[PDB]
Amino acid sequence: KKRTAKKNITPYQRGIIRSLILTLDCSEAMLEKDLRPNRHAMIIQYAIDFVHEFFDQNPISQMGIIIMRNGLAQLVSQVSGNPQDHIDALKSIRKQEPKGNPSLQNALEMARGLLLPVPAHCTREVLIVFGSLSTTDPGDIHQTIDSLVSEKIRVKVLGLSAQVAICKELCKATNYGDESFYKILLDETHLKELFNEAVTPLPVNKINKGFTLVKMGFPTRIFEDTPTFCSCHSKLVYGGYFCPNCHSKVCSLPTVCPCCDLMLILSTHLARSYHHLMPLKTFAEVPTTEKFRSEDCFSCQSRFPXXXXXXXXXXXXXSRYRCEDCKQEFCVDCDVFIHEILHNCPGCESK
Amino acid sequence: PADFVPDSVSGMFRSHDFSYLRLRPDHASRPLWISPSDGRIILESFSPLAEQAQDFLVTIAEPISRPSHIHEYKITAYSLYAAVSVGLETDDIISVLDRLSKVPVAESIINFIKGATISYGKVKLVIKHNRYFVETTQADILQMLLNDSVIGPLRIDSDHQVQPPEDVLEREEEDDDIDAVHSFEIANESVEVVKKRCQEIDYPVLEEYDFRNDHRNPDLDIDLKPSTQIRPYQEKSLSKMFGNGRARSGIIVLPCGAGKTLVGITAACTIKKSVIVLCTSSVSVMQWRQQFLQWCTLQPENCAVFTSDNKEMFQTESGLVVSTYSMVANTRNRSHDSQKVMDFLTGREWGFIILDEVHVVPAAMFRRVVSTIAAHAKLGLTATLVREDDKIGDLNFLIGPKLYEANWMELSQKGHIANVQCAEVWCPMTAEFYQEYLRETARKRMLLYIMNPTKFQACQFLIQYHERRGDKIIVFSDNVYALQEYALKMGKPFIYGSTPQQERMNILQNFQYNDQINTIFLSKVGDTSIDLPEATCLIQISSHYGSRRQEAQRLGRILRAKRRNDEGFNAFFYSLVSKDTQEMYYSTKRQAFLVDQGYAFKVITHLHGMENIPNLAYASPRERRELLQEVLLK
Amino acid sequence: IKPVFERFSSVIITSGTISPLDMYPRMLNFKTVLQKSYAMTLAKKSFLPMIITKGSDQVAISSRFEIRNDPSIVRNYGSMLVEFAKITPDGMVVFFPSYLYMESIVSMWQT
Ligand SMILES: [Zn+2]
Ligand SMILES: [Zn+2]
Ligand SMILES: [Zn+2]
Ligand SMILES: [Zn+2]
Repeated sequence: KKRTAKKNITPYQRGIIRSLILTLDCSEAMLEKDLRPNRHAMIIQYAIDFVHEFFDQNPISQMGIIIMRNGLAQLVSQVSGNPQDHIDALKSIRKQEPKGNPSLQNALEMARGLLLPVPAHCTREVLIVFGSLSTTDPGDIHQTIDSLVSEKIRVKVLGLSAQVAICKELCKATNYGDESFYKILLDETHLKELFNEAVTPLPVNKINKGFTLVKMGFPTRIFEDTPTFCSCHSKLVYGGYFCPNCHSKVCSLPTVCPCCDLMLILSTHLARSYHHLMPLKTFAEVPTTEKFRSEDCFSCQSRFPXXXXXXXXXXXXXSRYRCEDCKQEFCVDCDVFIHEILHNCPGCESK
Repeated sequence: PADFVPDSVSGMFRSHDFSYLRLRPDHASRPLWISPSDGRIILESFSPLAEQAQDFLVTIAEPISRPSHIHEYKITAYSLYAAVSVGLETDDIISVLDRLSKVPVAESIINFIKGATISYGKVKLVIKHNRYFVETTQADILQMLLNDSVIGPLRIDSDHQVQPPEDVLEREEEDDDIDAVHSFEIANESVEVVKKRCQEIDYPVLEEYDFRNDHRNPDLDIDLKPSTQIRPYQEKSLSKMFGNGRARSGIIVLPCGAGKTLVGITAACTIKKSVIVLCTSSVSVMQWRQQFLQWCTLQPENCAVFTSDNKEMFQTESGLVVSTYSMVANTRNRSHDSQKVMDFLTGREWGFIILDEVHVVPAAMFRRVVSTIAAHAKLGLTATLVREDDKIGDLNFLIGPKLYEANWMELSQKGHIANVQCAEVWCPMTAEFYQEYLRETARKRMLLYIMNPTKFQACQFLIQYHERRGDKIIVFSDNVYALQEYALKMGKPFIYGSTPQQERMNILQNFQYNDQINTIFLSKVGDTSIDLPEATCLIQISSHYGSRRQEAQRLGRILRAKRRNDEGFNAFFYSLVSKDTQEMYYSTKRQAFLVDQGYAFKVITHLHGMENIPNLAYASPRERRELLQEVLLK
Repeated sequence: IKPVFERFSSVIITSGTISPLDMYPRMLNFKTVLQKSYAMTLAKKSFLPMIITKGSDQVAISSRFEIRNDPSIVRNYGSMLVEFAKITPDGMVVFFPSYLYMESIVSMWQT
């Protein structure tokens, strides 16, 4: 009675430097009382969460937002590295209400040309939030399907608690013909995890492609406050940074330089990918009796592990999630939180 | 003996003893908390079975409250008859929820529940020839039938009838008790004496309505067309009485002002056979047939109205009858145009009878109408569940089982009357009003405190609010001059006491068809009996309103239904009552009964622009003194 | 079938619809060897057989009443049908008992 992936085929190329513009539906379909306020308002509530988390888990990526109203698609946020512009946009969109019907193809092409300026290293991907059962297409979608795949842009979409075969085909078509990207929801928490699994990069098996090196520099913080003066926005900045090359007083931003146009990053964003890059194997729950290890947690101090021949209480299980590489145990609360937040296996860290 | 003994089981068994009594140990493993000795059922958020529970408890018992965490319970011995109308597995209700109910169930309540549920339900009622017949659910029914004298006066000694059993069924016995026993035919006049003894002898019987036994072989064609209207709570509550396809004449306390006629024109035309529609009085019924039926399917030329003074199409109406209780069976049938109608009502089959707020009238006139006609079905669209024709033999069981009661939150919230709003505006009093409160000491000040112009000011916003919000306005004010003293103030084509119709017909063709006119009103003559028009905003003023049975009638009726969910409160209500007055008690007593039955009651004494609205005519307290020389004279 | 019965012994007949497998031996007056039906070995439902005797009105609804229209049954059917169009995905077919009956219901539903 366990719901776990048999193995995690992460080990190599994933989607790290990302250029995702998720597309929403703003139609009468999103207006209906499927979720407690409705689809859209709860979704807008739900959608807000991922934005910062996307920028949290993937600060090395850029993102804009497009919606679809009354049989027409409408971009609503610029592709940027700052959540706030995207964040503040949804607040109006929260106070805005979905209307009419969505135009899939309008979103198809508006986003398609939107991703044209994206560089090769920045990985192009799109995700869709759809509620209806039909589209509004000014032309041959399969042509656009052909156009997108010719652009080599894999895509995952998540419709509502239903299936669309072409959308099932589209996620298939976008993703090298591999259909694992039309997963749909059945519950709000089951919807919540969709956000939770979305922040992850996307390794399956990347074809041997041109791999590009990157050159940039770190920024240097400005100290004075009374000297308030800004260049990237022509403002007065009571504290900022300096480009490694153009050497411009720049406000706090891990984004690209505005003068010689180079990426400015200190350290934090880099190691975020690292634990993503090489994660650990799950701490294996050691057996109730075949383990016979120390009656305590390893990461934490959880002296209770079972119940010791207590009829079924001990025959239930043994909170003995043991990392295999370290051969050291961990309490489930510790072990799950470890794999949840910080891989950093102390048993493997200690050597 | 003839007093209403079996009707009032609801709300019983409310007691407990701390020091002496004991507690059901199951509370710890007890998701729910039902108290039989206390009469309530506290199924809070811990009680998750409110879906089935509300389905079962609503039928079995009464809802004490509607808390967000969980509603409340009322000991519904009448709900025992209501649960008797359900008939599901009895143990599951006591047992399946009993696990949730941590404390044990009430034993005396259980003994009462045994008496209430099936105890008063097995006397005798045989079925004869596609109708009720001379038999019994129990042999005592036959033995009492063997002793039947008043019942025996009008029965066919044949076990049943084909044409008589179709017609005589000595009247419609299609509401007879437990069948599957040998019967004897029932004649074609007078089951009144059959049910006369049952009032005094108390035959406690399990009944039903054999709906298809209302064959009514001659089908007097009706217009089953979508000209008439319907909203979803009907096709639930109607479906409650419709049953599974085969429409059963059931008992439905239907407020006139809930799509009442909408129920009928669906139902009646559904029978597509000879129907009788019936309202109070020849003058009163006239308004009733008028203002809904022609946008609806009905045309006046066929729904004939008699008085014995209005010689109309009796024995010749190609259409059905809309009738007047006054005309039908009363001493003042002092001529013959009404007389031959019954002769025709005996002469012609009748598959449907419509009853409207007959709680106004004693059954003396009413049971007179039912003593010869020999119909097939009836329908009492009741106004108040406590009435003067609901004796031990209730009208709740002559048409059919219970199917509709005071639960609009489950029913009316289907978009039919969704987002039901009740508000009690407490207008602060002024010196002159209170000096009037100081002045006299009688119920004539009912005229001298209804006169509040700030109440008009608050209502004037509601006018302008629903001038713009697109909500339908109803103002309940039986006044005449003060209405005109405010009809001049408010400024729309005015409906007044003793209005000639066509202007109101223009005013209501400015209500169903036009929008430049944005207000209407009700007096003591329109009500009654006008078919209450579209409603998204109600204003009510009178609160003494003899009787409370009329008030419990007045509650759901003055606020009509609305196929609406767009408005945040698809039926606004406003009880404009000047605070610190006599009717404050009455309006608050109304306010409790506003919140007693589930109507979403509230209070807004801080109106949205109470004074900001224009035409503040007579606003100044000296102005409130200037004209006060008039109202005191009332 | 008798000459084709006569000409050969090895003959194979199959169907996913044939029920019961005994009328046809009665009908075509022949003896088979194995009269057996196979069941779908599915660990999942994959199809919901639904008998709508009662509509939203809970009316026993039928096509045997007439070859004509009665909105009590028909408009109930029309109201019943439309809710599927919203929820169902691409792919939904109806099967009338008769083409003339098919057209009969079409025009008024169009109306
Ligand atoms: Zn700046
Ligand atoms: Zn620079
Ligand atoms: Zn631990
Ligand atoms: Zn480890």
